Amino acid sequence: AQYEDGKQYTTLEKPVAGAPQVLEFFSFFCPHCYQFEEVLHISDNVKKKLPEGVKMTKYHVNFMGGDLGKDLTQAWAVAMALGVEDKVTVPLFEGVQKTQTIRSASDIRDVFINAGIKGEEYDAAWNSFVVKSLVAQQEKAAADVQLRGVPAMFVNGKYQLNPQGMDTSNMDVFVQQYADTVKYLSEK
Repeated sequence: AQYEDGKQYTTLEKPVAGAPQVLEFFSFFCPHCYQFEEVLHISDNVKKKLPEGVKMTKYHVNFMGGDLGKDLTQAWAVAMALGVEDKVTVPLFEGVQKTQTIRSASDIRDVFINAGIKGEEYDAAWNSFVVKSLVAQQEKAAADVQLRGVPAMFVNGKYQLNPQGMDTSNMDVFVQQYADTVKYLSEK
């Protein structure tokens, strides 16, 4: 057909019950992820084509960047708990990959301070249990699909996007094909 298993997407041999409907994984250390977020705006363009009643979940992963990678997953939990993803996503990517001024938990914190999140509010979130379980949720989801590489996107715990099987000559076109695949898979 037009959409074929093993081409634009793959099927999980081991489907995950109760999974979020659209689940994206990333790392602020991941160069392709920087592209996906900063240059291609994949997350954004997917959302604009999702049917109504379908919400998008995006999680950070641990297996890149060692110690600071883990710090970044907790900080993403904090970003989620406070609902400030859209203010820290860009400075976190650029701080890790562009300017390389993020080398420690303190430098991660600065980004939030600069973004206007109050220090005492960041620190309370950071140390909170709600954030601890939010870290556990991110790790569980990654574990459940046996995630060993990012960026990655899964739909209804049953399908995994396969971007390798798409023309990259034009970026806009790749992006829409990606978004359209997510939409088709969402209706499946």
